[PDB]
Amino acid sequence: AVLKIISWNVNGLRAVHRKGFLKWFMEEKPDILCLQEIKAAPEQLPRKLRHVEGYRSFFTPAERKGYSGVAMYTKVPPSSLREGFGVERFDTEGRIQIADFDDFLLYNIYFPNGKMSEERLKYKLEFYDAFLEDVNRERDSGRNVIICGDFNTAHREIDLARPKENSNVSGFLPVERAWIDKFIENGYVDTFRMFNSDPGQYTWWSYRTRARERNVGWRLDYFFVNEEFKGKVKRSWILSDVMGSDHCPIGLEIELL
Amino acid sequence: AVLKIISWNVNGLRAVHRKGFLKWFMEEKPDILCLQEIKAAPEQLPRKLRHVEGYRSFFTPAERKGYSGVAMYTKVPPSSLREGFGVERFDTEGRIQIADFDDFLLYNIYFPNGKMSEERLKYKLEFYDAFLEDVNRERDSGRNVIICGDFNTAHREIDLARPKENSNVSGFLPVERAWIDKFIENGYVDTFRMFNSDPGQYTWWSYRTRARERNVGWRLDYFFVNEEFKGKVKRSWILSDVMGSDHCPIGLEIE
DNA sequence: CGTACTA
DNA sequence: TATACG
Ligand SMILES: [Mg+2]
Ligand SMILES: [Mg+2]
Repeated sequence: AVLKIISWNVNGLRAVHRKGFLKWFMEEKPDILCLQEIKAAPEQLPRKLRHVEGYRSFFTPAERKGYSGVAMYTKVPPSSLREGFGVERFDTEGRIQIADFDDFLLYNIYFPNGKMSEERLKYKLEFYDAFLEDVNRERDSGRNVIICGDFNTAHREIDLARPKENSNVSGFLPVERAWIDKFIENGYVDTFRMFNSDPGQYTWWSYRTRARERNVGWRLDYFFVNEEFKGKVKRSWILSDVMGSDHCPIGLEIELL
Repeated sequence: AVLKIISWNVNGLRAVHRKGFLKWFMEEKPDILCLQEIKAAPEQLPRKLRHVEGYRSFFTPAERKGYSGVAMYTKVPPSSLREGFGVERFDTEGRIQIADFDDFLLYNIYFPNGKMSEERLKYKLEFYDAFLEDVNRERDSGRNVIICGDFNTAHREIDLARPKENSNVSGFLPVERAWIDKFIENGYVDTFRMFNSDPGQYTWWSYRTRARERNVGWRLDYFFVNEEFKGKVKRSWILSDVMGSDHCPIGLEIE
């Protein structure tokens, strides 16, 4: 078994759908598709999206309508699916999908964006904390984990185009980058950096300035594995030619069974 | 005393502010201003709006941020300010302001818009019902009432430009007009219709089609009084030259 | 069409 | 620059 996972902040599932999302979905082989920021409730979605031939679909919308929300399409059915950490305020924004595939638990997370206010930045860092405890608790019991999605933070100065300009901007705060440091220090690997040391490798670009054309950008989307499972990751790349969102999709291949 | 009350769906207080709301407010000099669809929380408003020289301000925002909300500016201070009917689902949308001025209670209400879904249309009609019980309970027990704001419904075919086309559109449903009938039947007067019998008199126009230029429009904003208090209403007109919103302001003068 | 929220 | 509800 050589399995394939794609992660992508679509910035509106209905939006990408109108830009031919389904056609690209067939174009690819993905054994599991993780989507962040779908901005919809299942009922609001066209039937052709709700049900894709060969896939079982799961949707976790935010309580607040048309905001946040994550989704998962899968070819192999999961054992179970958890939708929160067990903390009321964190579970209701539709940012969490934890899917048991026996071999590994798959974390599909849309991490909070801090840019908006200092009030919301607090939420982000406490989300991070809630996240670590959760992933650790499961890794502690011996389970392998794959963590994907939009972390809303570039880690190192190489992970974005304008590091010096943005050191005061949320998404590159010292307190934010310090957490990813801590996160990796807890026994988790940035799967992308295992195979690629080059700068200029980004996953998000600003719409406001037509940034993507320059390739001025940020790496905000990551695949992480616990180091114990590190041996089984064959590929970790950035599908940076796929359009339709301010993010591009990212891919992981695992060698299994 | 001759007392002047203006009611207006501003369609975003911040928005009209940027179109010079305060300058009109200054020039018109009303004794009480009632505003609907403020679309803001007090914290989000510029300080120059939050407080105005000579006026005491009250804000009732919806729980849901940047949606609905009503506001009141007043030169006379009230004995009380109730913000709901006592029904959880109706009180959490910032649609209700009831202000005691001794002589009369002032109702500043932003009635729900039904156009969006049948699910929300249910809410509207149940809002109406909650509203009647409330206004009746107060008047039955000897208080005079002034009810102003956006009712989101034209009453009669004269109250809008395209009645036949819109008989299926929410805002002119029979279920809705039947309620205003019931409402008036309960001893309340459409103060505007006391002084003006003419058609073409409207308060809302659609943005989508540049309708206001034609004067294709609907009368959705009303001043109502209980008939016992009817004698004290001197004027009830439509300030239809004041721009900045899809609604225009309406005015009442009392004694 | 236009106001607002959030990214 | 790019979902909601009037
Ligand atoms: Mg986004
Ligand atoms: Mg409006």
